[PDB]
Amino acid sequence: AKTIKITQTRSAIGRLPKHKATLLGLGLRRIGHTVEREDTPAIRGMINAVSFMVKVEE
Amino acid sequence: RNGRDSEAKRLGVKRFGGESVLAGSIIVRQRGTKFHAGANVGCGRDHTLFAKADGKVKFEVKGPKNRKFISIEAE
RNA sequence: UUUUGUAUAAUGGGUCAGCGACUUAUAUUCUGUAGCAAGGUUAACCGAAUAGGGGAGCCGAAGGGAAACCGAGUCUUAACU
RNA sequence: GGUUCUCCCCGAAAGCUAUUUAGGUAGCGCCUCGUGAAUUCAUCUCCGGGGGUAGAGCACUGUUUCGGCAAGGGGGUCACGACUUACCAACCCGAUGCAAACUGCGAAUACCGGAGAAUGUUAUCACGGGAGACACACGGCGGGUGCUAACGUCCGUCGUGAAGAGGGAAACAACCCAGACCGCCAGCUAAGGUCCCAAAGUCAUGGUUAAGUGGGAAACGAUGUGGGAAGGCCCAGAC
RNA sequence: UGUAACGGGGCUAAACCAUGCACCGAAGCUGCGGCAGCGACGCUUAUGCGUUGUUGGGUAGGGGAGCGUUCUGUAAGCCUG
RNA sequence: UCCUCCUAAAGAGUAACGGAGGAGCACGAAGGUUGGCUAAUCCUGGUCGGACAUCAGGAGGUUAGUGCAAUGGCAUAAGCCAGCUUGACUGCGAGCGUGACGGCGCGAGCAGGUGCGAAAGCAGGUCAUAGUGAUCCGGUGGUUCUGAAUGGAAGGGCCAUCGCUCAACGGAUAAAAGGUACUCCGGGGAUAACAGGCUGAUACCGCCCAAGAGUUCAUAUCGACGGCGGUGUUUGGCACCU
RNA sequence: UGCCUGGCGGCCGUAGCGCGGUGGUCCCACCUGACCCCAUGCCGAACUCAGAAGUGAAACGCCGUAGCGCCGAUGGUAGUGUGGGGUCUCCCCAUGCGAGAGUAGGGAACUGCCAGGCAA
Repeated sequence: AKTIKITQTRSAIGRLPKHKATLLGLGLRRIGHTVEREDTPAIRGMINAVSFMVKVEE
Repeated sequence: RNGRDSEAKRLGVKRFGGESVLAGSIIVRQRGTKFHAGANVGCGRDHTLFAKADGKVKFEVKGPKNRKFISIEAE
C-alpha cells in the first residue's frame, strides 16, 4: 500500500534455510543494506519471520 | 533374540483434499478401510482407494458412525 | 602426507646439483573446428609417388518383429475403444 | 608412498540400495560444463487438506492405592425348611496415580495442493559430457543404548568444521560474532569489553555482599545480613 | 614437580543486581583508488563502454585462459669477435 | 530372506549384537454369486448336569468371531448358515503407487466366452498386509517361425510348464575342512594387549537421617533400613594418542 | 394452511437412554386361517399367501419430565514455532499459535419431497 523501508542488522550465516529464503525474497543481501518495498500483508509477514535480524521503519 | 523387522509399506494418503487427480490415480493406501470410497471413488482388493473419474478430491464425514469418506467432484 | 582432527611427541626429508611419474598404438562415443552434403569417405595396392588412380568396403537416409514376413508402419491378439 | 608452471569461474560428499560386501565397487542423491523449456522453483499471505507426536486422559488393553456396597466361602443356632458372623472375598460404585509397543480427546511445527503481490543473474525441470564421494567430527534440539557416565555408541533435523581466514572465550578445527578480490598511517559498528599488563568510563543514579564470595561442587546445618506479607503477648506494663 | 579453581598485577568495588548515556572493538559495513566474472539496457555491432545491478573464502572435482623450456618450418632471413 | 507393532520426533522414509512376536502355508473349498442370520460375558428357572454341555427368558451392544503372529479394518457385515456354480477365465489395459535397478503393487474400461440373480448388478481367487529364488543349463506338450545345395529331419526360436532350506535367501564353482610358537609379504593406531586420556558403574574415603546395641542413655564407642558427596589409589566402560 | 399418519432422504448423540401420559376416523401394529404359492437343517417362530372379527396390551408415533448419556464456553494452565538467557540431565524471557480435563450453561431436535384421512 504505502512506502516501507527495511534494513538488515544481523548476519545470515548460522540461520535456518527458511530465514535465508526470506531474506532472499526480501532483497536484502548484506548487513546494513537498505531495501525499498511496499506495505502488504505478505510483506509484513516476511518481516515478522525475520524480525530479529531486520529493522523496519515507515 | 530380537532384531527382526519388515520393510516399510509406504502407506498413507497420496493425494490430499482439494487437488485435482486423473482417473485411476491412487488416493489412499491403507491396510483396512480407514477411509471409505465415496462418489467416483473405487476400492481395490487391498482396500486401496483410487479415482474412477477426473476431478477434485475431497474428504468428508458421513453416516451414523461418523466414518470418513473420500469423494471426487468433476471440477 | 594421511586424517573427523596435527606445532604435534604420527609419516617423509642432512644439504646442494643432476635425473625422476598420466605416455604410445589401434578401435568406439561425445564436444569444438574444417570440407562436402542425401550423401560422405576410401583401405590394401598401382603410382618418377604427400599428386592422381583404386569405391572392395564402411557409415547414413526406415522401422517393427524371436523369426518368416510386412513396411511409414509394424508387433501384440481371433481383433482392437 | 609419490605425482613438478601460473591465473580466472563454479564448487561437493562421507548418504541410500546391492555386493564373500564392510578401508573396494556399481546405480541413485550431492558437484561441474553444455543444450531446451513452462510466473517452473523458493520465501510470505490467504484458502483446501489428512495426521494421532507433545500435552492430556483412564472409555478400552495392562498396572496402582484407599473406602463402601458387598454374590460367594468358613465356623456357628436351628427342623427335606433355614440362619448368623469378631472372618476370606468376586463383580461393581466413589476418589488418586502410571504406560514406547493403551486412546472415548488432541496441538505447535512439518508436509501436500490451489490463488495472489513483491523479490531472486532460471534459484526449477529434462537430456548429454566429465567427476569426486559412499572412514565423517563436534554443537543445539527430539530419542534408543549406557549409569538421563564418557571428547562413548546408534538414528532424526538444523548449524559449524571438514573445504573459512578475521574478532571474542588467557591459550582452545567443531562455542559466540562475522563469510577475506587487491591497496589506504580514513570512518562507523557486531560478539566481547573500558584500574594497569592492554585499545576504550577509576562514568552517573539506587541497592546488595565482608565471604577474596566474585574467581569450582551437593544432601544437610546455623540468633550472618537485606526486603516483604502477616500472627501471639505488650505502660490495667511484655521478653 | 611450583602459587596453580579471576590469564596476572591487584581490587571492598576494579564484585553482583537494575536503569541510562558515552567510548573501544573484525579482513563485517561505509568512504577513496584499482582489477576480474556474470545479466541487462543506451549504443559500439569481431570492442570500448557517458552506463546499470550484482558477484569474486575454498579441499575432492569440473570449466576457461595463459607463461616458460628443447626441437621443425618461416630461416642461406635477422642479431653476433 | 520375508511379515506385524514399538523405537520413528502427528506425510513418506529412518539405525543399533535396541524392545516384542510370526512365515517358508492352507483351501476345489475356506473361491464366485444369490437368499437368510447376528456374538462374548453375566442374572433367573430347569434330570442326570457339577463354576463351566444343551433349553427358556432378561441385561448387554461386539468385551465375540474373522484357518495361522501382530496391526489396521469389518453390521451394507469382511463374521455365521444354505441353494446354484467355476471369474482361481483368455487377450488387453487408460491412469497411478513403490523402488538405484532387476522388479513389485493397485486398477476403471474394451473384445471374446461363462457363473449366480426377476433385475439393477457382482465375479480376472481368499478382510488386507508373510507363505518366497534372478540368470544359465536341461526336461515335457503345442506351434513349418527357422531349419546353413534341395525335400525332410535333427537342433534352435516363440507359447504353456517343470528341476535349487542356490536359507550366506541380488544366488562368485556342478564340485572344497584344518594347523603354523618354523613362519613370510602388503597395510592399519580405521582395530586389541602395557602406559596416557575421558568417564566414575565398582572400589576407597567423608558426611546426612536415625532405628537399635552400649548396666538405664541414639550420637564414649558401633550404628541397620535409606540418602548426599569427594579422590582418581583397584576392578571396569570407551577406543582419542602411539 | 393446521393436527395427524406412511414411505424415501438430509443430518447425524443438543438428535441417544430411563420414568409418566397419550393414539384407533383413516394409516400402522398386533391379530384369524393357511388346502393351494412359499419356508422351517423341527415349529405359519421367521418368510409367504387368503382375510378382517377384535384390540391399542406389546411395538411404533407424539407430549412431559433432567434422572443419565451428549454438547459446551470465558478465564487460567500444559505444550509449542522463531529469536535470546540460566544455579543447563530441567527451566525462564520477548513474540506467534494454544489445548485436554474441569466450571457456568445448553440440552430431552431441526429440515426437504411424495401419498392418505379429519377440520379448514
